[PDB]
Amino acid sequence: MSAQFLPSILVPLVGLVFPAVAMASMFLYIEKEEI
Amino acid sequence: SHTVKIYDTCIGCTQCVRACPTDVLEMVPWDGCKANQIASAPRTEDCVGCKRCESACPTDFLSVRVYLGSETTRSMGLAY
Amino acid sequence: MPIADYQVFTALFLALATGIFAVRLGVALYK
Amino acid sequence: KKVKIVVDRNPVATNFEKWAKPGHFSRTLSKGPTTTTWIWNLHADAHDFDTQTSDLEEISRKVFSAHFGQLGIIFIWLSGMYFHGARFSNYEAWLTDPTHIKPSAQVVWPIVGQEILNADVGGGFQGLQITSGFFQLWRAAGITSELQLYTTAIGALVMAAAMFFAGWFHYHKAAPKLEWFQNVESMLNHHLGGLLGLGSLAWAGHQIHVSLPINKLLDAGVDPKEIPLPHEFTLNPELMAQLYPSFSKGLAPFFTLDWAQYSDFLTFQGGLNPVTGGLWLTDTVHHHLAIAVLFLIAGHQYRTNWGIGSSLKEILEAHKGPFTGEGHKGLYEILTTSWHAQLAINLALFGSLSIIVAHHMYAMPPYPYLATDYGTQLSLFTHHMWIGGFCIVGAGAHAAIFMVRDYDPTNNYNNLLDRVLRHRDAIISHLNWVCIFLGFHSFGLYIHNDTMSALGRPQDMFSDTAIQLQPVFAQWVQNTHFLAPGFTAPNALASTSPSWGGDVVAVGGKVAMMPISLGTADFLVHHIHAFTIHVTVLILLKGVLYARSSRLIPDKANLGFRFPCDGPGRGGTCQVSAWDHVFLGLFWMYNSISIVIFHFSWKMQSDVWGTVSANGVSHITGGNFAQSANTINGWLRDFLWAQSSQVIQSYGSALSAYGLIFLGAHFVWAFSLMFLFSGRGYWQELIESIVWAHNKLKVAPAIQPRALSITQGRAVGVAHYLLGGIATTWSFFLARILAVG
Amino acid sequence: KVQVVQPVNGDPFIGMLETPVTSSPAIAWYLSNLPAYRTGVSPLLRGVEIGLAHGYLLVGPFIKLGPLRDVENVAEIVGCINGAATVLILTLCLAYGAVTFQGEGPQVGVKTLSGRSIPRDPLQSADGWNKFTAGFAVGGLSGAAWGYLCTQILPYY
Amino acid sequence: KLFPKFSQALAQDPTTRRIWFGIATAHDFESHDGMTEERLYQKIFASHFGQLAIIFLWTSGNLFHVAWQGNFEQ
Amino acid sequence: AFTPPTLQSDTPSPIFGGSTGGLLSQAQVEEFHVITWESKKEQIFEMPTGGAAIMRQGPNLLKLARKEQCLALLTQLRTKFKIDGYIYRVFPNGEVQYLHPKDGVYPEKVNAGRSGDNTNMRRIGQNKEPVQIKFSGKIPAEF
Amino acid sequence: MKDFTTYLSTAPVLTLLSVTVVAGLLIEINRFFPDALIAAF
Amino acid sequence: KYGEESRYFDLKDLENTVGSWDMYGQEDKSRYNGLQSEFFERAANGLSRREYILGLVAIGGAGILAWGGKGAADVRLPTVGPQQPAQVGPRGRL
Ligand code: CLA
Ligand code: CLA
Ligand code: CLA
Ligand code: CLA
Ligand SMILES: CCCCCCCCCCCCCCCC(=O)OC[C@H](COP(=O)(O)OC[C@@H](O)CO)OC(=O)CCCCCCCCCCCCCCC
Ligand code: SF4
Ligand code: SF4
Repeated sequence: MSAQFLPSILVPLVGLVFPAVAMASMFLYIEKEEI
Repeated sequence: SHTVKIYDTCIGCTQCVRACPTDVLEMVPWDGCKANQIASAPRTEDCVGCKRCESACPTDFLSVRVYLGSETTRSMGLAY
Repeated sequence: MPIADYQVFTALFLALATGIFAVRLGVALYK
Repeated sequence: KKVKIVVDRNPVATNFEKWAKPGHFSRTLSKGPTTTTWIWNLHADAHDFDTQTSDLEEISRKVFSAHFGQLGIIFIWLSGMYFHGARFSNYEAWLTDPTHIKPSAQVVWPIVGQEILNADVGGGFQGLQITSGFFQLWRAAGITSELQLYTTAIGALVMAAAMFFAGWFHYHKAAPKLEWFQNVESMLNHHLGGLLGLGSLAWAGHQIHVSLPINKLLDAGVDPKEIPLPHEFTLNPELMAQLYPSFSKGLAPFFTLDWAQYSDFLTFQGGLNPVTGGLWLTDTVHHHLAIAVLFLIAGHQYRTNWGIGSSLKEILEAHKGPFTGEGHKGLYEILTTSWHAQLAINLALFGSLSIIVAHHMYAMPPYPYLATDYGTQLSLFTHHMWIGGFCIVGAGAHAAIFMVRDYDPTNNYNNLLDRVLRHRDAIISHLNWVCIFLGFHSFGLYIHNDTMSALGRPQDMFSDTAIQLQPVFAQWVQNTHFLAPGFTAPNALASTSPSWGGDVVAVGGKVAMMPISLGTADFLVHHIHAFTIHVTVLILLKGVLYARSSRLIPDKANLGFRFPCDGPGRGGTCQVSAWDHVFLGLFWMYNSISIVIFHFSWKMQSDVWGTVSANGVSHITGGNFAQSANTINGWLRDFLWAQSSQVIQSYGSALSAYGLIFLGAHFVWAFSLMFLFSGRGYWQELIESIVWAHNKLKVAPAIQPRALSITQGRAVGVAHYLLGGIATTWSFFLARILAVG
Repeated sequence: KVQVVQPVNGDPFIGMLETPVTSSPAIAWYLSNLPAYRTGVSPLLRGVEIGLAHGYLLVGPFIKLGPLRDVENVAEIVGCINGAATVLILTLCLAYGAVTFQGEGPQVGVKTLSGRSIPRDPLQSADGWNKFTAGFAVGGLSGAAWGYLCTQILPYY
Repeated sequence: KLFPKFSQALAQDPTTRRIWFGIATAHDFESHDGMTEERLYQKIFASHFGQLAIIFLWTSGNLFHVAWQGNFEQ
Repeated sequence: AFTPPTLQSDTPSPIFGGSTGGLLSQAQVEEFHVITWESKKEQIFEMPTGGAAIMRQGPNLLKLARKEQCLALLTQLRTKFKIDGYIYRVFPNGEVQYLHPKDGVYPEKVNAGRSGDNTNMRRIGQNKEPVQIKFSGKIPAEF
Repeated sequence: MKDFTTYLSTAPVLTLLSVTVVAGLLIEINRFFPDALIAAF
Repeated sequence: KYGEESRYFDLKDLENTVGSWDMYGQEDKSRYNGLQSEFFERAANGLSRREYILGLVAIGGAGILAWGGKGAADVRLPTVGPQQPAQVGPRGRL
């Protein structure tokens, strides 16, 4: 496939960075007291 | 905080009041039944929703109804 | 003729723009 | 004061007046069957004597008579077993060839092609292969002939009639008073020595004068029809001396304290008999004599009508320490006035004993030609395991019942029960944590192995080849037992069981017993067993400890022991009673026992049972347990899928019945799901529509049909779930073992 | 005649009991001398100590059980793994601090077992948790770094 | 404790249920606080547009993955 | 002529050895309840939190978490020892609010002078249809 | 005697006796007329 | 609480009647050495702000991407390594 390096960067981004960021943001938002 | 309602079909048997485990209902004077008393729910904030009052009502249909609504620290029966 | 790397990069950029439009629609729906 | 026989004359009249009035025992069942719920309530409270009356004397009398009736039923069952073994069996032929003829004691009639179930067991006989082990028991007892079995069956019928008469006599003629039942000291003294001790001594006597000579001749090789009759050995010291020379001296050595002379028939060898594959009958005789003496001595500790003896109340009240405040005070009053507490203790120890029996019986086969009978071994082990599990769950249920009805705070102040009830939160929280830790470190290991195997990384698994989890403690104990003879047991010629190690004991070309090596798979399965047992204990203990009150419901005791809930308030109180805790504990017990029996079956088929061909041992499954039991996929494929081919291919043969039940059980189990995932409202409304249809045609019944109560729905669901699962395992086990054993 | 189990601070209507496991003199001293129970010590220093200990004890597991445990470069890979774990539990501490401390309220006072009034732990504050979280990062990363050095040094190992 | 922006009653729940029910009742626009018929229809219309865009993106992703790492030509 | 009786802090508590089912951290930041009764003798009773306590001869005070626990204890005292008690609600700030015997007369007995709160003058089936009150944060029972 | 006959007339006793009689009749029908796949008259 | 006898309730000392005790806390400012404490508080100077401390966590996110694009290949991960031959399939397929 063209640009074999792309999956090695996108898979961890969508499975590790994006989920951690999304969970942290959701946790901080669902307990804001004043949204 | 559940919604407790009393209807004119009540006969004033006072069974629902005795069956309440959180003291939510009480008997007040009335003139629509032979007992000359009607049930009331002045402290609905303390109602947990056990529906014990409905299991004791002998009228058909029930004269006392509990509609579960927004849950609070008291309605959920939480001691922690 | 397999797709080249530049094509993948262009597709990813267009997807980024589409995602921006999607987040804008989501924000509008939240309001 | 003073233990005596106190009885009331003619308390209940004998007539059929109450037989025509169903529901006479209950006061709430007097308004008649207005709805169908009355019919179910009639059976759900038939044996709940605590509700039928408030007098403890009447309850005790009812329990005594019920016990007599149960004894009569058991005697009828025993009589049927002996009669079938004497008229519809091949026991006589099996005696001449116990290694090739398969025991059979049931014959079916030819009605709708079912005669195919009459298998060719052997000895010119056709019937159903039995796995109860009655043939081995009878052989160990020296039955030899079928006339003796018929005589035993008739005697059992007479005993059943005597038991029923005893129950009727003690309930309608001479009913014991309450003070008679509360004689725990006298009851224990009689049950220890007069029952267990005397029974063991009598059995030892029979074994000495009947089992030893007949079995010795059978083992040496003599036709069963040529062996002398039991009375010819019991009343003739000359022949018995010909078989056992120590008998030429009579009873003189016993009274002169020169017991060594009796070493020929009172040995302490060990291991198993190489001819029959079972324990040495002389060793069993010595064991029974020793335990009989021990029990007889133990039956003299409690005080009765004389000064000598100990007092249960005095001993209990004297055991108090700094960590338990008052101690065991009040326990005597609880165990002498509450039948449920005694039932709980007895059921717990009784079930534990049944489990111990299953273990000791497969480890050390006590009957001749029993170890080589793989079907009988597996059947006995599984049956006793299930009985033990059920009894334990019942023990928890009755403990909760006592805590709900017979508990009295004024009598249990600062004692063991009160202190336990005052810190139930800590107990439950710690048990919950240990259950979670065990579940993780036990099941997650299997999941990790599955993931590694699927990812192509077998070197990262928890196996004997990669990360090893050797059970060093179990292996050490096993080797210690193997080295016990001549060291920590000088008078022992061999170990208790060949499983500890040593040579292979094979009978008739089949392995009767051999060392059982423990590896990583054994470690994993043992931790799985510990985890399941802990979860079951957590459920039962939580129900017993919170049966009275809880933070959610402070007056749970007022609602009773068996109630569906406390409404949808507080988020939901569904299944909050103790009965519901027992309902869930039943499922967890089923899961635990199922895993236990699966482990036993696979381990014996892969590392014990097999054939000897002068070149090694050819196990049934080839030893795939040590390399596949570390993953769930291995259990599903190498055990469930591989061993199920025997039951799914039994159609058209004698084992076809096992193939039918195997499916039928699968149905019942699934049927249970209907009652487990549903509610009462849906069925009540559906019944309303059906009732309208009936009313439209003037065929509506007066006994208003009602949906099963919430508690009844749960009971039906759990009963069907366990029946289906247990029957499925039963059919699978029996078909597999009867086709490859 | 001695009763080693007493109600918590003599009050028998509080969901707690005093046992030789909770009220033991040595156990109480050791538990009270931990960095978490230091009302008078700066939260940053306590966080540094906690992070150092946790980061150091967190290398071992991956060293002897990681996917690359059978390779000479296992120590480095594990040092990085512990650093990642420390950073993860770091963001966990930050999220907990941002959610827990976001408002103020006239809370009830705090006293000792004897009845001596003491101020609330500064760690239970918006700025107190932030300082504690920052110290945990420096200490946690340092502990993981020291874990790799110990592998290279330590003549026995 | 005010995440269920569409349900003021759920926001007052001090238990974890507030979060649970806060996600299971997000699409029940008719039961949200201060909801009218016009706003309900407009929200549904916009949600339909979002769903259509999601379907188009899914199809585009399938095509892109087949053309990038597949063997369609072979 | 009834006035809510004030809560005396000098009332001794029943003899109890302690338990893990007592007050937690909710009573420090939310609220708790107090039940005070009068006993004619020192006797053993069952506590709603588990275990057995001994009520002294005279005034007794017991602090619990939920109001249901206090009411359950009161029910036990009324149906077992024929003892009448009073329940109060205490907040962390220090406010005491009278509860259960609101007007000195038990709720099961009519007192003539109470509030007839939540009492509809219709039948259960005479409520408004759910479609007639759509787009309104109210149930048919509140009309 | 009246009470005994009344007990024998109860729903469970009558149900078991009726089921036993029906099962016995069917078993004997299949014993004397076996393998009746169709109604050959 | 004024628990001088059997009274565990006190409105004037309601703080002690709700079990609000530290149990193990102890205030003491004499422990960590001044020279070592200064070093650590100095190292974690500006890292006490939510935005700045999150930045340190963001570095971990960059390391994750760095591992996939470089770290995974340097540890010779099987997924980033090569492949050997292949199979045909059940029938005449590929
Ligand atoms: C819904 C369609 C869809 C789906 C299910 C997938 C799924 C996948 N993609 Mg892909 N992708 C898509 C669309 C999709 N893609 C489109 C339209 C493009 C063109 C720009 C790409 C370009 C792309 C590349 C370059 C790569 C992947 C890769 C992957 C694989 C790993 C995911 C990853 O980390 O990459 C990240 C994916 C992206 C950065 C772009 C995807 C954006 C889509 C459209 C978001 C859709 C969100 C959805 C509609 C809303 C659902 C809600 C949900 C988020 C909770 C994975 C199997 C990687 C791979 O090949 O693995 C070996 C890889 O390197 N995709
Ligand atoms: C013909 C003899 C006879 C007669 C006329 C009576 C008559 C009476 N008995 Mg009695 N009893 C008898 C024998 C008799 N009994 C025997 C032998 C025992 C010892 C077990 C008892 C023990 C006994 C007790 C403990 C009690 C009575 C009671 C009673 C009175 C009402 C209960 C009743 O009978 O309901 C009807 C009972 C039945 C119709 C049968 C009961 C169910 C049987 C035993 C089940 C057998 C199991 C069977 C194998 C099926 C299980 C498996 C199956 C699923 C295949 C009644 C006047 C009760 C009483 O006094 O009322 C307060 C009382 O509690 N009896
Ligand atoms: C040496 C005296 C003796 C013996 C042998 C027994 C034996 C037995 N008792 Mg018993 N008991 C005794 C003394 C004795 N008891 C005394 C002194 C008291 C008063 C404190 C009691 C009070 C008592 C109660 C309350 C109960 C028993 C029960 C039982 C049976 C338990 C069933 C079992 O698992 O055993 C195995 C079963 C057998 C071995 C069946 C064979 C039965 C033979 C005939 C033994 C009969 C022994 C008997 C005492 C002989 C005297 C009776 C005579 C007047 C005809 C069992 C047969 C329980 C029971 O099931 O009720 C029947 C039960 O509920 N006992
Ligand atoms: C010595 C053993 C023993 C004894 C004497 C008792 C005695 C008692 N139990 Mg108990 N129990 C036991 C063991 C025992 N139990 C065990 C082992 C368990 C675990 C399963 C339980 C769990 C249990 C519960 C949960 C409850 C009791 C209850 C009771 C009381 C009322 C029983 C009753 O009349 O209900 C009626 C009896 C029946 C309806 C018999 C039905 C038999 C089952 C449902 C059918 C099973 C099928 C069978 C295996 C055959 C299948 C073939 C089929 C296809 C035909 C009673 C005093 C009840 C109670 O309220 O206590 C006060 C209560 O709810 N028990
Ligand atoms: C693997 C062992 C299998 C058992 C599981 C152990 C886990 C259970 C842990 C729960 C502990 C709860 C504490 C209760 C606290 C408690 O009960 O109060 C303390 C208790 C009370 O004793 P008293 O002084 O009151 O004694 C007066 C008594 O007569 C009245 O109870 O004394 C004990 O210490 C009991 C021992 C508990 C510890 C049991 C462990 C025993 C070790 C056995 C080791 C076996 C293997 C090694 C052999 C070589
Ligand atoms: S639902 Fe329960 S708490 Fe509410 S009024 Fe009825 S009985 Fe009282
Ligand atoms: S139970 Fe029903 S009839 Fe009786 S007082 Fe209450 S509402 Fe009226």
